[PDB]
Amino acid sequence: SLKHSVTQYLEEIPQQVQNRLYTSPATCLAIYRILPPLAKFFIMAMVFNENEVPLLDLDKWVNSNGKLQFQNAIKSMKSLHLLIPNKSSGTLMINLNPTFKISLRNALTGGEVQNSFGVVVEENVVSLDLLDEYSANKWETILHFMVGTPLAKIPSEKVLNLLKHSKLMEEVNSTGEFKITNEGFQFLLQEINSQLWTLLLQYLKMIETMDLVDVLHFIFMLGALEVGKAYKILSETQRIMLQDMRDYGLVFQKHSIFYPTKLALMLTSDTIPDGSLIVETNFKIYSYSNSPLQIAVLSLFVHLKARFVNMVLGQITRESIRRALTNGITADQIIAYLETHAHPQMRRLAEEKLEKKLELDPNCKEPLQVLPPTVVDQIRLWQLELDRVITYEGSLYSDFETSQEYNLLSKYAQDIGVLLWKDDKKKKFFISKEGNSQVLDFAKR
Amino acid sequence: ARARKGALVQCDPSIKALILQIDAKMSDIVLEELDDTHLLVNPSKVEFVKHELNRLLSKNIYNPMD
Amino acid sequence: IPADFVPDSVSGMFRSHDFSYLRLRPDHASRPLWISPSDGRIILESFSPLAEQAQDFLVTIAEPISRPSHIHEYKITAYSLYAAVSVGLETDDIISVLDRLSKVPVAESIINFIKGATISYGKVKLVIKHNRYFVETTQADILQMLLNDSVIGVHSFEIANESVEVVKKRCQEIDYPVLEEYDFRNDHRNPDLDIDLKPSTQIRPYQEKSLSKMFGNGRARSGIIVLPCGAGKTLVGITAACTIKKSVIVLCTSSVSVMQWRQQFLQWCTLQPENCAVFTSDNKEMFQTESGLVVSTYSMVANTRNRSHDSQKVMDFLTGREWGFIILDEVHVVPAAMFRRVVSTIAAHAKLGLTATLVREDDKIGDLNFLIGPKLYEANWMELSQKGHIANVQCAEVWCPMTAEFYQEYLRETARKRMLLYIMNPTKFQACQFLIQYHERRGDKIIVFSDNVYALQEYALKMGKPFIYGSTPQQERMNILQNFQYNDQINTIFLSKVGDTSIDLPEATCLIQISSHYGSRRQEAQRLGRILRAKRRNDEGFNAFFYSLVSKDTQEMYYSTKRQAFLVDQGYAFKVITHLHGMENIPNLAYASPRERRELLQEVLLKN
Ligand SMILES: [Mg+2]
Repeated sequence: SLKHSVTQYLEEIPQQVQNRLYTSPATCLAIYRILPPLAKFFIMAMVFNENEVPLLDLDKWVNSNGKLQFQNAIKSMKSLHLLIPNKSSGTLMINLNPTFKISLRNALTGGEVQNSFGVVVEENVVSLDLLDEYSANKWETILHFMVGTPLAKIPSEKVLNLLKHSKLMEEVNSTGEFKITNEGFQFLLQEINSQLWTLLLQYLKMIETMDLVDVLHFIFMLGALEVGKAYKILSETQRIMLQDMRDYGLVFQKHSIFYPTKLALMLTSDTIPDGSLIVETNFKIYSYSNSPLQIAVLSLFVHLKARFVNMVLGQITRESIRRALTNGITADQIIAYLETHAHPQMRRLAEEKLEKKLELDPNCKEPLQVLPPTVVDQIRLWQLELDRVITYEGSLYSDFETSQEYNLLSKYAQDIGVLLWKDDKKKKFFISKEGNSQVLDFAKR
Repeated sequence: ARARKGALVQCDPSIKALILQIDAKMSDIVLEELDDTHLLVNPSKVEFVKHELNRLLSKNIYNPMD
Repeated sequence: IPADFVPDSVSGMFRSHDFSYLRLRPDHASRPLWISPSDGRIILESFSPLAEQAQDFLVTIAEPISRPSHIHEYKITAYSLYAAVSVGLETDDIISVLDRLSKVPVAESIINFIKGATISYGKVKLVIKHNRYFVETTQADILQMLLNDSVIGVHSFEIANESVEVVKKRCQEIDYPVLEEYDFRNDHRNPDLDIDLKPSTQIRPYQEKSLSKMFGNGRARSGIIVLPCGAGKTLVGITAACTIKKSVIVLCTSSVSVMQWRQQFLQWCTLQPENCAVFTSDNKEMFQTESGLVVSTYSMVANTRNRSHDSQKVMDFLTGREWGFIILDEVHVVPAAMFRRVVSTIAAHAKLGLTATLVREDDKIGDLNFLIGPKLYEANWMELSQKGHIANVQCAEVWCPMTAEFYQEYLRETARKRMLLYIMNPTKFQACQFLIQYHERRGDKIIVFSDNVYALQEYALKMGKPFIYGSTPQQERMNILQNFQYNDQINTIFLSKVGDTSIDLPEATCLIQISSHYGSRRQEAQRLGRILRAKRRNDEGFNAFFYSLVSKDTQEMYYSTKRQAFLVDQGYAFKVITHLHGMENIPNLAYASPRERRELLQEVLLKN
């Protein structure tokens, strides 16, 4: 939902701010990369003939096989204020956003780009040994800080405030420490560019003027930039957030020139194998992956034993499992990490037996677990034995007259989120204390 | 004519009997019982009996592995 | 640490454990070996070249911790080092081989552990000159070190022959170990028992290797061999006797099993019962041939407090005759009080202890260091299972939900009577009723084990089915087993703590348990050994079933998991059966009536 979250934030952004964002070719290129192939086809079809088209022509062109994705593309196209659907002359005249259109046209023709590609200095240096290594150093420091092992190079103060204010790595000052939330463990499980998107989403959510379109345009040309070159130090807010993301380790800046590392391209797009972990009924780990980061993240929920060059070993204990469960880590998160670290031999055998049993029957008189459950279900039954309860504390009523208070003040209460427990035939249903706003008036009336 | 505040927990017969054992080794804490999946407890001592439930399964298994 | 090795930020939990300071050789690819410098725990890769060749020496010098599918776990121990140097494998050759097969430079801690595992082999030797322990040495050089120790009392001297058992331990701490390697061919004084076998018998290669274990030199090395159930261990012992060819006797603390090994012995061997004899609680008559066999029982030596003079004359006769070799069957019960006295009484020039499981409730299994010696051979359960030499078994655990009334009575019950109270849940009756319906629909032979003889009778009588416990008349017992085996119409049996052993039933294929002792890992494994010799083990589609009805919400969870972990160590995990299909599809559920549950609780209350 990453591009979906981006599109959602853009639709939250009001129409004229969006149109201000559609002014420049680099931003329009980034949004062009965001949109699905159908909407991309629509805008490239429209960009070279300036004719408002009725919707019925689009309906004639579209084969109904991709009609659902067509509707998704045009619904995003309309809600992003990028389409102008008006039923002029009775039929829905369709129009692409004109600022977006001309900026895409200039980007494609190589016309007026206003250095939205980048205000270049073009005094390039080596990036493998300076930029990549500085990026790796700073990002290693923040990754081990997000692991929880002590490390000297702490993050910056504004991103420390980001971790404090945000629900991501809650810096619990009563305990005095940063703490992994369940949202923090989801953040850990996220892809690298997903993590980048999470960081910028929280930072833009909390930052206020620091102009909003300055953030948007600057970030979009930051994604549009290339590697290993010097560039001119742009707006003032863009420059101060440029120095901020320099402190993030994103750019190697020599205090007007700056050298964007591999992370700009990582933000632009992504990139017995590495990370293929042999599961065991013995609950012993033969990982096909070794890093200090790997040991750092695996120590949170595994008793480990020793590190070799690719195979760091140890043992899963139920104490480690309960440690993870008490860390706020979801059992779903743990098992999701387990499919991210599955191994080819067991995968091949599971596929062969999957085809073998689907040749017999789909039911098989057993619960469904495609990966070998002897490592998994033993944890998963203990993971089923993790929570296994539910507690209501607060207001509670009982012994109703009839079912008059369950199909309209409990079904519509289900549509608004005010009750906690729904039991129609017991004549008792539990509500939250804060969610007593609109439960107890139609009960009175 | 009865609608009184209490902490209602969806429960099990076994942990219900454990709550009665809590009452046994220190009485008059838990208030009333509806069925095996509904008991009513002192809302002040909900966390007291939560940590006692924690030590209850600690006594149940205790999983040494040393 | 032979490195600088700035530690990882999370290497603190690698508490003397981050062994990456020692380098990786470029030969890490072909070689499989990683070495623990402190613990000595040894890593073996199953999908590596020459791992099959090196695993023999891995067993020879190290103990195997675990051998799963991918990466085997071993551990160097002084016991296995002593075994390897007793076989004869010198330190520099061993070091050269292990470093030639080691991915990494070898830890000098482990190297000097091997160097300190150097003994005075061939230097102390006890000879039994016709029931007279003459403790020779190969040189007078040993005598000067030995005389420093003063517990005692080329050169031999007087020792209390019972005190030999303790001074073997004493010489184990003072590190001059005696060896027992019989020169039977050079002992012309004992009469040889030249008995052969038939060519129709086929020795499996692991049995051949086991025979090679004590015959590295041809002298009869005395020690320990433990093999899985139904592996023809009787036949291996018969082969060992047929190649030793001297006067020899067989011991085991039972009667039915002992007479059936007498039958099996005289069946496959070429030795006539003229040379054989039997001595137990019933019959006490011996053979008078110069060489031969007295197959017998611990019963006739463990009790001398109250015996007939017939027993006295026979034990006098067998004590007077000096034997060459002895067989100690099911040796897991001998180190107790009246039981290891058989070792003190019997003087044979070679020993061997045998059992199905070398586990018990305590570490009296370490007494075999100074009782019966080192371990010579072992087989692998997964190896024989996938080779079809033993069965391929599905293991299952069945959690019975503990009902409310039995649960509250369980909480108000006293500690040692709580066990029967959780066992008497009617949900167990309902579940086993549906399971016996489903598996007799499947047509399976179903076996139930209970520690309580009365509860076993309760379940059998509720099912209207026969009962087998510890103290029943023998003719009733043979009637029931005759009906079950010979009669096809009789197929389901309820066994107990005398039916888990002392009888030979390879016919068992589906096994259930409901009760056992607190920590009876060994007795649990003896129960499971009944279906281990399920001979239908080579055809596809075979999967033997093991079940265990455990009442939930109990410390029976802890007890059952602690007992069944030994089988997991053998490689037998137990699948989950908590919610099952067909619980309601059976029309009748035993004490499904809440009033019936109350009446059953009333009955167990009245007994309580
Ligand atoms: Mg068997």
